[PDB]
Amino acid sequence: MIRRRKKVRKLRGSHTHGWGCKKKHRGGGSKGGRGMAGTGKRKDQKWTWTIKYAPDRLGKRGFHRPKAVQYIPKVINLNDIDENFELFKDAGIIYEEDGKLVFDATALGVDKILGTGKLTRALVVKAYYVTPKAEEKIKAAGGEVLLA
Amino acid sequence: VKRTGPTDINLRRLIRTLRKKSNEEGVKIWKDIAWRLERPRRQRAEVNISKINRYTKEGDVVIVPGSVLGAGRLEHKVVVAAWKFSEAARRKIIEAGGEAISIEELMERNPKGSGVIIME
RNA sequence: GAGGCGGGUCCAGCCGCGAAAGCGUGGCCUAGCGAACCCCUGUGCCUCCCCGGUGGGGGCCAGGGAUGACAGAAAAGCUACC
RNA sequence: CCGUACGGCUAACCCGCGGAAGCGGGGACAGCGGUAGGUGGGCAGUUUGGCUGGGGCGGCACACCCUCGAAAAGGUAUCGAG
RNA sequence: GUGAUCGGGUAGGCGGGCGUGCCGAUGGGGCGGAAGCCGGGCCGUGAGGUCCGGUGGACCCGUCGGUAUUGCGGAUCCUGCC
RNA sequence: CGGAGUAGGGGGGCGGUGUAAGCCGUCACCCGAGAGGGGAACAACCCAGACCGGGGUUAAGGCCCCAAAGUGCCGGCUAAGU
RNA sequence: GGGUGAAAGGCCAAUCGAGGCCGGCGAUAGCUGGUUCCCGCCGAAUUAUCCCCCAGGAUAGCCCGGCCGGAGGUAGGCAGUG
RNA sequence: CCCGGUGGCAACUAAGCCGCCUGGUGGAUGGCUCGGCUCGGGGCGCCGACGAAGGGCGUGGCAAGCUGCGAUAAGCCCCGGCGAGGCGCAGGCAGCCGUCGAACCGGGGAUGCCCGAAUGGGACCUCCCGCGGCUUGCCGCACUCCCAGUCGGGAGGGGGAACGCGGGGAAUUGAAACAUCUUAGUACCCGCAGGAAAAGAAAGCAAAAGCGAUGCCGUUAGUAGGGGCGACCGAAAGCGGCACAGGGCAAACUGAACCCCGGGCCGAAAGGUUCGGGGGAUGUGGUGUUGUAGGGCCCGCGGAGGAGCCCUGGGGGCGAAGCCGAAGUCCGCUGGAACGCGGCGCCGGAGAGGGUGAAAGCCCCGUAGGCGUAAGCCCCCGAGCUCCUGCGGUGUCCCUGAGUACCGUCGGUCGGAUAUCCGGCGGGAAGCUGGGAGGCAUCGGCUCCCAACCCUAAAUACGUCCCGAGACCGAUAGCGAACUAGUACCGUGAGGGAAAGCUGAAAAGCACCCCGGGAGGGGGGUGAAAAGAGCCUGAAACCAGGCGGCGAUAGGAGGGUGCGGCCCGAAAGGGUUGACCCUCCCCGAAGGAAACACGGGCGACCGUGGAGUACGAGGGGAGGUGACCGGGGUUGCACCGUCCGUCUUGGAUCACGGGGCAGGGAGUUCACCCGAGCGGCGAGGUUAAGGGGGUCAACCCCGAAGCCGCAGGGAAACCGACAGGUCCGCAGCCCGUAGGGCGAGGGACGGGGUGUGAAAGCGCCCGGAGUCGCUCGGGUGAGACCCGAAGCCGGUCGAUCUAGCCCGG
Repeated sequence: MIRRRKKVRKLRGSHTHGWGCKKKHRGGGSKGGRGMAGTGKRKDQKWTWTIKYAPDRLGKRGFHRPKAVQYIPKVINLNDIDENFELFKDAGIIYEEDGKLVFDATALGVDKILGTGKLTRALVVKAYYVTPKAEEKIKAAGGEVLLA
Repeated sequence: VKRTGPTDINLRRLIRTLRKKSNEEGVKIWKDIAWRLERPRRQRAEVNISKINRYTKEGDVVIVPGSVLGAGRLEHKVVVAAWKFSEAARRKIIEAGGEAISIEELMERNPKGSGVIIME
């Protein structure tokens, strides 16, 4: 696409290559120390930068639990049930029973139903947990919950 | 950095055509759309089906100076002109009774662009 | 442009003086002190690798312990061989 | 039960003289291994600040409050004055 | 078309052009004399381009698109010659 | 949103200090980063802010010769080359 | 970091207040020197706070380029309220 | 034609200055390349007491260096191939070998001095000195060890670029100082192996589900975690793939039923059988090898160990040096020579590359593609021959690895944190009614396993060698080395280390004459051309001569502007299809006269009219003339002008760098982050490693493991939202003639989720746009645009100088 040329090409004949006086483009003193030197904790040449742009880089806060104990559960919203109605039907998830149409947890395995969106249909929802607004919207659209 | 325009010559030709049509027919809309198509690519217009549904009614004609994407529903029939359509957006507009056409087709069918809604 | 420090205007709670309206978040106003990390105390909760107990450990909130070179290294000299 | 201090013994260990067997002397000490404290420029690595009518000694007006300097809004420096 | 209300410039930011070696394509030149070298003309603000004559004896250029050990007066610069 | 350079300033005017030269601040016209015309030459004093080729009029200042243009006009002073 | 020294820090292959060769090694420096073609458009700064800071750096102020947005703004003056 | 005296000239002078030409000096530029660099491929991958690598000395008819060889010495013998010349780099004089099959190529033998592990014993000089025994000619005689045994049979030592295993272990540096940390288990040192090595068959990983030896690739991840919690450091399981493989001891029970060496026999042999010896009851052989289990013993019913090995036989296949392999030298011109130009044909499963007197499908090698093959190797049919043997279960019967597991303490190491591994010291078990692990200790449950003994392919790493290829270099480049290069040369020594390519198609490499002591000069010759070995082209600086201009009364960094003199010309610039010059007519911007008539003023001067006339940059026309102009070199006159780069407030400075010329010479690459210019898909986007196909590094297809996003808040437990309710209003649209309405994007309200809190409030978030690429700008780390330290640390060399001491003079 747009293949522009590098600017060293235009700076042939500049004598300093954009860096100013002939004394300013040197080693680590010209950066104030290597890396995150001078950010505080012992020296303060870049402490003004630290207090404007990077607080909470120095210090500690909190604790982490082990992954062996961390559980991350899967969730789904009603907007998504409503907009994948047809795929969930073509594959197992949404199916019929004696009277009514029923949704089953077992797509990927979902512990919660969260209540963003709305519902245009009657549905018999199976879910280990369901949020109050979600239950109420299911009702207000003409369906029921049967926790498992 | 110099702001080149688009590299698709078909878009460049469309932009020239729009400007000329506005000078000829005596209107402002085609010019407006041209300067919106000549906007930088990282800032171009993107619109989902839900926005069109929210802001249109039965029998409306919409021009989008960019791409139309598919997320949400359309509960009536509309005529949408756009530079690009996604597969699902096209499918959903054809369902619901509407038509998904191009800006040249629209300028043929309505030279003045009377009644048209700009959506960006 | 600013961490920490200082001051101002209020909302609620529980209280004081006052007959009441009102005033009171120290000293008629402007000086009297201090980061990270670590520790001690108070307080009630969260947590420690398959599960459950006990001792012990970690975390959140508040107060305190110091850096006067006072936005904070733990620190004595000679060179006339240089 | 275990200890401490002392006294003695010889068979471990050490010293000497000897081709070696032994002999004589010391002796459960010393020496060897492991750990704990002290002393320790004998040997190493480092530090030993800044402002400053050059530097040094001097002095910390090296963090703060009030008046003047300060030019009738604001702002304004000197090893400037009190 | 407008410019009485545009026309200096260090550090520095931005835009367009000239030149060099190799690749994919395309158009071409060369023992009826290529590259290179010496001397002269014309165009171009210019970086530069091209023609004439001479010397030379075997390869070279234009345009589109890519790529790079890609442009020197100076470093008490390096190598060689004077 | 992104890319910088700049942390040694000076002339001139104002203020404090100092015998003074100077030191420390302040204004923000100039030099720095500014050609050309003048002051004998002059960073910042006067006129004046610069694409190229031509024709004219003025500015600062100047008109005995060096040197373009007055041995210019009227009234008065100086005798010290002042 | 050893020798040797009638002691001078003298001598150890033109090398000694810690030899010479190769290696770590293209060690590191806030200090010194250098940094290669053309034309156009814009165009600064040396001052405040912090740093073992004062020949260095960071956050702001002063330049450039691009985008958003959609009607007021303001370097001068007059009259007024303070 | 006489003289004498003048003012401008003339014109010729020397050194010197500028420029052009011809030569000298020098070796740039260009073109070329039997040499380098990089990537792929897996071809090949250890040598040595049967005396290596490395070194020294010799060796050719004339032979100095390199190369080759070893007193048989640029080579000796044999078997196959090829098919006539050959005698190394290396273009000579003399000769020899070869058709009785050479040179060359493949395979195999012989000879093979001295030193060197160096080994009969010694080395201040890669040379010396001995023992035996057999007959000068011959074999044997080192140290350490095993088997032995007074005889003998065996092993080891040294070498190897990179890759491999095990130990010992710094400082520079960064942290803008520095001590924990970092640099770093790095550099360097010691030991030990191979063509690969190491690892390897759960006393494991996990967690309500399960997996199933090791090693490698991609992710997991800059995550868990460590850390003056600073700078910085830093995994694994799991998931997706490549490749696959499992076997044996100790013991319980048995108790010589066993192994090795030599000789006598049989055999192709696998291996049998005999005498004589060495081992072994301190146990050779048989058995047997695992989780609440396996094995042994004990009862018993069953008795397919038969898989391997030897090759008289046998077929196939791989596998050579090596073979075959199409089609114009057709006719004219140019030229020294066609591979050129023009014309006329042909082959093609071959138009890749190269060579040949210029640019060649058809002249030659080759190429596409067909061929054959001895040894050597694989496959199987047959050939002769071997050592123990299953299944089902009962049992108060036996067994299953000790200074080990485990505790405490010290040192090191690790991401391993009260929870990594290693070692030392002090303690120290159970042992099948048993033992271990599950991230502080301990108690109880549940889950998974059986240590303290041994072997093991494939997938992987490397390239001192070979093969192929290339947006790599093209002789100051590229490896240091395109070549008699790790060579010449320097240093006591460790050690340091260059320069140097090109005649021509063919030597046809100058016969002959004059001069010169000679090197040589001059005439003549070869050749298309001197291109003459001081050899392709042959630049600049510098030097000599010739030509032109200036040149001894003269003042500025060597130049700029304007006006002149002397000289020269190509025609690429122009011009008789009209150069230059002379005169007249028309229009004419801004600007703008004088003479002259009157008047004002003491005056220098002014006003009025002349007159906006005459002029005036320039824009057009008409006639006279008949040949230069533009340019270039040098120089005169007048006016102007204190060099270049650099820091610096300030440079002509008595501030720094600056004799001349040519070639070389400085913002690169990777990883992560922030932005942009474009492009693809889009509530989804994108493949990595790898795999399959093909015309085989290009191309096409598969492969979502993972990553970002789609829902956040919170230290954590945990909880878990507007796909539009109201208004203002830019573009734009509608009605109209200003005004009036609708209004995406944008803005403001309102409402929701969560943390805090008694709550109210406040923070963060909520009405669908991200993700993958290419290029550019920037930040951070790495040598990080380029050059420059004093010094710090490691291992080695040196007392022929000099200081000290001993022995002999």
